[PDB]
Amino acid sequence: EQLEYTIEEEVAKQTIRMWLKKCLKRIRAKQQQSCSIIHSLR
Amino acid sequence: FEKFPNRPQMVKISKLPSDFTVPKIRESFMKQFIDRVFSIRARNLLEKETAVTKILRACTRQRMLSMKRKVQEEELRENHPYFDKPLFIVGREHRFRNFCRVVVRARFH
Amino acid sequence: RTPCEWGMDAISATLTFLWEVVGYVEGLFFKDLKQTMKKEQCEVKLLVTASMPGTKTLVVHGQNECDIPTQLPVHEDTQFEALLKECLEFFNIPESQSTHYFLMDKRWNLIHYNKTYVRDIYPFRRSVSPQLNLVHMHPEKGQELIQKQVFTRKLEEVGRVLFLISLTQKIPTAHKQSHVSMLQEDLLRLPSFPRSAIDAEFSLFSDPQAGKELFGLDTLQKSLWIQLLEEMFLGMPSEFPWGDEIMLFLNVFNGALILHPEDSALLRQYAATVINTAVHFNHLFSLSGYQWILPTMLQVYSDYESNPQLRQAIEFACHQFYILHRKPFVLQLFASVAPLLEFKGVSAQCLFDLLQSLEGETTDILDILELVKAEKPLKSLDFCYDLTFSISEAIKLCVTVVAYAPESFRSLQMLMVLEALVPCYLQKLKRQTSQVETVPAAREEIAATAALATSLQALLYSVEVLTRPMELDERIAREEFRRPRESLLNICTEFYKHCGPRLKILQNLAIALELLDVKSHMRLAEIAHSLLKLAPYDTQTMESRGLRRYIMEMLPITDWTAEAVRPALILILKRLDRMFNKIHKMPTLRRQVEWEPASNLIEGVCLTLQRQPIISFLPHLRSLINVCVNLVMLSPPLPFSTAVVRLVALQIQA
Repeated sequence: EQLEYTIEEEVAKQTIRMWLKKCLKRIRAKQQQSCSIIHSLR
Repeated sequence: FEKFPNRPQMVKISKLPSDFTVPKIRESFMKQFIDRVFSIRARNLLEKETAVTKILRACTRQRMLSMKRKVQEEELRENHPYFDKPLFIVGREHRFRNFCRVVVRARFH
Repeated sequence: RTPCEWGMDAISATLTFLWEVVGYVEGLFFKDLKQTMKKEQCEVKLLVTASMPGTKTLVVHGQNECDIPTQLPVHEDTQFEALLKECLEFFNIPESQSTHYFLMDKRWNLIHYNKTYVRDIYPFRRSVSPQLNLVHMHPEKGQELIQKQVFTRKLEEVGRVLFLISLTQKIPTAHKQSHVSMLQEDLLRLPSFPRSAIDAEFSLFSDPQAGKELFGLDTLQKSLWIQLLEEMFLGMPSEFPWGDEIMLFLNVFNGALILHPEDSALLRQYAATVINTAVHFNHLFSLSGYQWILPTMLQVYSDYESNPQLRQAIEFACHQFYILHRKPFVLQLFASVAPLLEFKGVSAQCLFDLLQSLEGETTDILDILELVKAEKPLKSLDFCYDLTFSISEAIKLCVTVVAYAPESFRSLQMLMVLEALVPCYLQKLKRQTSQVETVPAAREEIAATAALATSLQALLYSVEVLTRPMELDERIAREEFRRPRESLLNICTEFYKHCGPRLKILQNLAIALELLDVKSHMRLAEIAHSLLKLAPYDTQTMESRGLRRYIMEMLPITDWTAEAVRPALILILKRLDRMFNKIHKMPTLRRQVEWEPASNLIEGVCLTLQRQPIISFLPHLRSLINVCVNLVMLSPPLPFSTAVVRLVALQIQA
């Protein structure tokens, strides 16, 4: 039962991780372009 | 064995005068023992720090280097003179006993 | 989790009080607490027995914004000092402006102390490394902030210790043992238990502004740690199988004593807890358990002679230790003190004073026994043994240990102890006779002298083994071979030289008994012979203080009138003859031979020849003279020639 519980929560957050990856991609792109802007400000 | 009185073995040395008392001390303890004005200085923080560092180094070295029935068994072995010695004459630490033990216990998809 | 300006302050405040609440929770068990905290990933802030692999690496930002940071590594034994040094090196900051920069965490508003381990502040090993900043500010403000934060964190740790103590105390007795057992295991699994319990911010105590408060917190924390360890020990079964790891716990006590020896309260607690542990682990401390505590106690005792309170406390503790474990305790004390004997170490006088204190009764100034959880009468732990001992008993014990295993390191240590102890005993006897001149004092002096003489005779009888004769390995071997012999010669020469003359003067008041029997003179002479046999090959044996003292300071004092004793002299004379014959035979040895000591040997020989002329008739000496004059002539320096000619003159006179 503890194994099945672990499996269930693990797979739930394994689904969440895909949304996490996509949003991380978007925000990393935005922030990296902002860091390029700041580099230009150098 | 518990019925009989306790009488642990004691240290005895033969090559000594007769006027030497040879104080009373257990044999096991001796066996394991052999086998193994101004105070300004110490108040300084530097000396305390050095001592603490020495203690810590010793602790690190030690870390790197690293039931009731059995306790009763050794207690009985220590207290009584003839325990584990078969037939009272064989000798618990005799070479021939080692030979017998090795030959008897010899064993071998 | 959530960043906040007053987060750690709030945590400290909460911890200062949590341990009062914990005493009223009914079904709070260690296992459940551990599992819950681990699942919440905040066990470190609550349980001192928490192990968390710290961050492998750290990222630090510089003065400017979006400038190239640095990604430095973090090991298990790296402090913020090395990290800051690397930051300064990378950022090209002049050494003149090197005391204004500090590493701080802007997110958590933490200013990092130089000597605090990095892995402790960032135990979480996540995907994200902590972000630090190299911020410049006035050194005074940085030091003030560091002091404040370390004070708060010390309070946090004190609260944690209190929490654990309270939790341990308030649990059902039936479940106590297993709980405390687990409390041991976790502590052993910690990579940083002893350091966390012992290490102190020494560099901050020097600060006049805020050092006093830090030092007070330190002593409180140390006391609490000692209490916690005592509680853990007393919860265990009395026959727990201990290895060397016991030290990891016992050493913690020492860490306190070194830091706060002068604090009455802490000293009292330390003494009481050590007594409790000794009583609880009767079997362990009766066998090999005082080798961990005693050396530090002796060091403090010797280093604080001017503190009568501390001295009295230590004496009382040792008296209780004796009343408990009797002779094994004395033997372990001698073993523990042997490495530190000087003759930055424990002097023979400090040891003598400690034994003197043990010879009598000491009052409980501090009321240590109040804290002792045992029977107040405090009878002997072993039923085998109500008596008080003297230095004579200790001498007997040393002699017995030597006799049991003469060829052993422990025998060497016991010999050293005897060499350090005997002269003090003699001086004590002399003083006792001096202050009080009454007849019974004299009688006791004779009796003590006789007892000591018998003891040393037994020693010399039982040390027959050493009579046998015979690059770093060679050095070690020679050292081991010669040290016991030197120590025996020193002991017996000093004994004879002191007492012998004293016997006549003492007997003047109100039948002189031979201090050393003929057999013992022969034994000592053949010891000296065995030592001389190697003496030309090794310079250090030639320079041996004990050999020289024997040859030139005891041979003149022994009365060679007795034909029974004479062979002991004949052996030495024959060995000197053969030795010098060899020295003359091959110049190869003569090239590197040192003659300043040999002059002292000849000086001893002619000192004997002067003190008693009866020696001179025996033939074996004539040859020694002849070769000697031959050896003179390729020219020995003056100090040898003078001795030779003086010997010749004495012979002519005789």
